[PDB]
Amino acid sequence: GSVYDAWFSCASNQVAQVLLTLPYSFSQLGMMSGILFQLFYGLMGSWTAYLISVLYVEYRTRKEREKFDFRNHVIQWFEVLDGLLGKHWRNLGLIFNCTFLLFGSVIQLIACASNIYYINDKLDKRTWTYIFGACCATTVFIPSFHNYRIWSFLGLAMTTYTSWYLTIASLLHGQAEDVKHSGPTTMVLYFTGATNILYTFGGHAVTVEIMHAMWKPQKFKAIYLLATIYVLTLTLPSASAVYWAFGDKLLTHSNALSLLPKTGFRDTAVILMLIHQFITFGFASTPLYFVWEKLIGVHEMFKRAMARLPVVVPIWFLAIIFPFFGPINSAVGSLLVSFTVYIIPALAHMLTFAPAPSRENAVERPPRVVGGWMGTYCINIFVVVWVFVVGFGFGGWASMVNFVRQIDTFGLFTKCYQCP
Ligand SMILES: O=C(O)COc1ccc2ccccc2c1
Repeated sequence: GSVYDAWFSCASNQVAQVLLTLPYSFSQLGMMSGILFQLFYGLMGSWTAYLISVLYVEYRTRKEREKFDFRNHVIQWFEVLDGLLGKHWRNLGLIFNCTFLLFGSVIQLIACASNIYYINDKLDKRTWTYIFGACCATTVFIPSFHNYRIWSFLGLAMTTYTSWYLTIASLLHGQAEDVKHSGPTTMVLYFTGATNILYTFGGHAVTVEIMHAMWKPQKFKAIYLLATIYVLTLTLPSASAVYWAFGDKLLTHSNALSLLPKTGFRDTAVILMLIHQFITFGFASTPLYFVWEKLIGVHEMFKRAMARLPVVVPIWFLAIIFPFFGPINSAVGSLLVSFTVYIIPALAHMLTFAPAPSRENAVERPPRVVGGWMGTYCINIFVVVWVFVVGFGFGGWASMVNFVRQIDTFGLFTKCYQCP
């Protein structure tokens, strides 16, 4: 409803599990490179979210001027792109967005399986993956997740507690005499960490879904920027402290909770993170469930809910076969996020306002602080070029080499991804 709910949603849906793999990224990038990449990608993700908001507002105004009703349904990103640029862009956006959301849900299932292992190690991470895959498949019966605001302003508290626990525990533990702090050793690890940060920031393809619930979506531009600033405040200290403490040992420990000594605070952090990803999975899979039902023609509950199972099976199977907690994030970030969250929105923004009449009669001009249309187009071109050459090319090469390396050394359907 109000702007506060939107801010909470943006701050809680921005980081779910990357808060635990961020120190692993730092162990590959180094302190300076990691900090610079997080800040640069935070700014770039805020910019892309602003572009997505501009496109959503433009589409909504273009439809209201024609007295379109929408029959009270969320205007999904593919619908906006269809109505604003054509059917080919509809297909492109739909495919990329749905694939990224499916892989993100897989990522949350893997994160839950990995996290629970550190409260109860009596069962291998694969058994935990089975159990939590069943628990997540239970979410099919839930129609939607937009209606809930508790799940936002509680998940933000859980993320804040986890980040501050990481920071304080790392600072108190202190680095041992045998610690080592090696910066960039090989470009593969460096670009894997950079791609993990890229995955961390950007919006996670849920911008329009966090925006439809707002009374006045025009303020989302600033709301998401402030939420990103708060998320940076959360992530920078935790990652920096965890790296400063356990430098060069995080390379083989993707999860940051595998290193810290077990205690009541660590158990609380694990429980809160599990409860946070159990809601992030739902908030990321509801969009997939809606599109699945729309394609199969079932969308208009037990009979309808049972029709959502074919969406769970790909998610449940993918988590089991590839439990690679850390490198999966880099792989998805380079292959899917680079297009889903950065390149595709920028290209859509450039094409939508390319025609002169469309640019002149737009709902709102870009801010003069960013140089108006000229500066907006320059920034969009830079974002596209950067996220392509580094996010996709170098990032894709490094992330896929690392993923194949994990497959080589641990195999498929591995019991432990890492239990040193
Ligand atoms: O691991 C991370 O930082 C989080 O990733 C994601 C990815 C897609 C999402 C889609 C919807 C809601 C939350 C989402 C979180």
